Amino acid sequence: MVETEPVQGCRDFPPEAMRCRRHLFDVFHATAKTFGFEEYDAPVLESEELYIRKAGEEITEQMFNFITKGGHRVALRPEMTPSLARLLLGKGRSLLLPAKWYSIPQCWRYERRREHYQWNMDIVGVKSVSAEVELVCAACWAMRSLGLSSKDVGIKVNSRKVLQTVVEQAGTSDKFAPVCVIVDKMEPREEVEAQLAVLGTVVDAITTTLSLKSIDEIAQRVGEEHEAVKELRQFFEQVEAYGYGDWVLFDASVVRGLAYYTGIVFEGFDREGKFRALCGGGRYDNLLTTYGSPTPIPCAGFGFGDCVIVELLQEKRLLPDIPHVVDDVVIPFDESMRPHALAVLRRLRDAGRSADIILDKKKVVQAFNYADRVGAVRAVLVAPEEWERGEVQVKMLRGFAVPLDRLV
Amino acid sequence: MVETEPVQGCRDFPPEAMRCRRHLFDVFHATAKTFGFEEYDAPVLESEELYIRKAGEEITEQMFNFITKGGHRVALRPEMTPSLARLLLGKGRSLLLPAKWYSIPQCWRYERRREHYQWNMDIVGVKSVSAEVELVCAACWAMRSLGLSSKDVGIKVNSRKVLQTVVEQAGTSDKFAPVCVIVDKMEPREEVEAQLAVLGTVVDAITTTLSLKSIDEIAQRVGEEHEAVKELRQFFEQVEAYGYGDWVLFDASVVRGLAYYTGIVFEGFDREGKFRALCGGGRYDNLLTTYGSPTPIPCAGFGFGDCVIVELLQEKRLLPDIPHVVDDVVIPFDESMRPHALAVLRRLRDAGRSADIILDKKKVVQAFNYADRVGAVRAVLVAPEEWERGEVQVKMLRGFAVPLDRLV
Ligand SMILES: N[C@@H](Cc1c[nH]c[nH+]1)C(=O)O
Ligand SMILES: N[C@@H](Cc1c[nH]c[nH+]1)C(=O)O
Ligand SMILES: NCc1cccc(Br)c1
Ligand SMILES: NCc1cccc(Br)c1
Repeated sequence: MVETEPVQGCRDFPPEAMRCRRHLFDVFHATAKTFGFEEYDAPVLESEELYIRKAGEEITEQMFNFITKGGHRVALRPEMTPSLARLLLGKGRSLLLPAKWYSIPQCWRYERRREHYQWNMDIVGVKSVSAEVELVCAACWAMRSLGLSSKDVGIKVNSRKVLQTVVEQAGTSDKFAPVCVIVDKMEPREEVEAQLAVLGTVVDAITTTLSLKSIDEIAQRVGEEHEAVKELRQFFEQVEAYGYGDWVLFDASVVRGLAYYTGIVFEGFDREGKFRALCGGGRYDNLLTTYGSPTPIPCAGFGFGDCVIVELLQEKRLLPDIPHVVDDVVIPFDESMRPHALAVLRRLRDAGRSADIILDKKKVVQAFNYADRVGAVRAVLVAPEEWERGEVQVKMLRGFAVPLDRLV
Repeated sequence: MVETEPVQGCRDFPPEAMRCRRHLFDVFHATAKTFGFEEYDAPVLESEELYIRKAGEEITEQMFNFITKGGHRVALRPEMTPSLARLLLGKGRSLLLPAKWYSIPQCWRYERRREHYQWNMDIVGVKSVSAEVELVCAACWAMRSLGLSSKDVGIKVNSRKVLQTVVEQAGTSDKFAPVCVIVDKMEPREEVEAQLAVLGTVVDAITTTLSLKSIDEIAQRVGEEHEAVKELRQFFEQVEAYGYGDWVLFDASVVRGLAYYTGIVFEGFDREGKFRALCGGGRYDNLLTTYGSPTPIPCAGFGFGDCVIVELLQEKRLLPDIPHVVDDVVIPFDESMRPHALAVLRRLRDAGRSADIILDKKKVVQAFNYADRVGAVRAVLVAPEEWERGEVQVKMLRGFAVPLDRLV
């Protein structure tokens, strides 16, 4: 007998589980459309070269890679952002900016779960913090659409520019990304301190700034007109004006684990402190330059996974099982009525209704039970006596003779 | 500079191409919902064991497989049906039958294109040809929804039971699947004859039956009540009653390339003879038994690829480029108006409209051009003078002061 379990670390989505996923994805798509983003996609299989960043990232450490028979280094994508950039770089001057692009790719890792889906939202060609404002509002909107409130979740926001200063002022920029990657692990002090020491006083200044509790305190240490300060202030003013001020807050400890973030960074969290980050992202104004773009392309975006949000929605009782539904179930009284019932099935579907016909041979009561089990709104019985009168029998599930034309 | 081209044999879907794909997929989903099918999914990565069928199929010959670091034999799925069966077998007695399940998986091959998406539709637990009738009507419905008519396309239908008789009557059933696989290649007689000879008179009887031009001729060679004859007659009567008689026809040469088909088989084709099969499928009543099910589970279904249909739709001029659209573009008169414009953006989106706000700093005329480029129905200018009167300026793209409450 074949193994019924899926491959290690991978999920099956039979109809029940698929409905839950579709509930979530419908929100990702609806939110993207509400915010004017355009859908895109790219292959799950990409060249391994795309992810060679040399900053010790967890994402590139845990890569699901292999070699083709042709001897090429490939990987199932651990994230989408490099694929986006490849696509953007491929378009070059032909791409109208600004561009707002989204996708919901399955991404992969190897080490526990080995795959997840991850809603991606990115804004390309916008220098100002309005990009990050929109991105954060979009994540909040998705969560609000799922039934969560600002009492359940928030988005913590910071800028890597603050720390950038401090790293630079201690005397080599090529260690900044590695530094962010390390400092990302902060929530074991002994471990993180030691990691920085391996990378080559400045550790104390890093730790201090991370623990600064407000923007005013940041301004005291970098002036009220440091790059980060004006941008964060503008960011918060704009989110407030959009009406999502209760969802967002400053946290100097947020850097994210990815090498390529240059500016504002953010992550979503549950206000009970029970789950990992709901989503995360930021600005990455240099990535396209590192890929070989002749002109710097400003970019910002986030990823929003399909696992943590579901855990949280389950905890909050916001994922009721919503059963399957169909508008009509057409029941032939017996097999002699099947051709007639097919003609009725056609009419109903032509009118835009979802409809089944009883496919096997079964008695009316068992047909009706079937209708109830599949969540039919209406059972339509096609019987000899009614048919002669140009009618069927209709019965609402959530009896009466009805003429054919009046069914729709 | 990074390679901008996707990995060999794989497609990128920037927004333009993604719109075309979504046009198609929307039809696959809409048709599935109209026909009462339930969505499911499973991992693209499956155990290689799932596809070890030993019948010389092209599908298993051209498999995109590899070995994990853990030393397990895995593959990116070449088709979905084995994954379905694994899922069905895993559920066992807990699954309500009949079940109608669909998916739109990306499937893979290695040899030219290496991936495609393939709409899958399967009906489980229905012994009678009503299953095949519904499946074929669903494929026709999808094609009609895409703008094609019965003058553009048809579905050729046959039963492997006819040939089964002839193979059996020549004296070993374990060669039947291999025989179908070979005979599938018929449209080079020298090649096909020779292939059968390698497998071990009976070749002449096989070729003759394949060339029988009608069901009446089949009935002459197997009697008017052979299994296949009554089932094909019933099949055609039912499709006729549903109103799709002009879409379907008998063709004794259709066997399909897959080992597991036992009964009716079918494939879609363009009536100009320009393209490969649009779709294909049939009944496979024994697959679940070969996987170890203690009770035989009747099954039928088809796959419908995303490549040939697009070629045909392009030929027929049925794939116009449909540009991006958004309902509103909100334009701050200048940066002082950005907070106010964000409040307006919120209102519009709250009402279910799709809306952008100009994110960068730009003059009104360039903002308006942007609005036109992204396919805005309406431009909403948020200016100082109007705002004081509790209004914005609205202008339809496909000017006037409008009070805030009246925008939605
Ligand atoms: N790729 C990032 C999220 C992101 C998308 N765009 C920008 N950032 C991640 O996986 O966490
Ligand atoms: N798996 C078959 C189609 C199919 C789905 N269900 C039954 N048949 C193919 O790839 O051609
Ligand atoms: N934490 C990032 C990640 C990346 C790919 C797959 C999974 Br599951 C998780
Ligand atoms: N012809 C079957 C097939 C299977 C997987 C991928 C492609 Br492209 C084609």
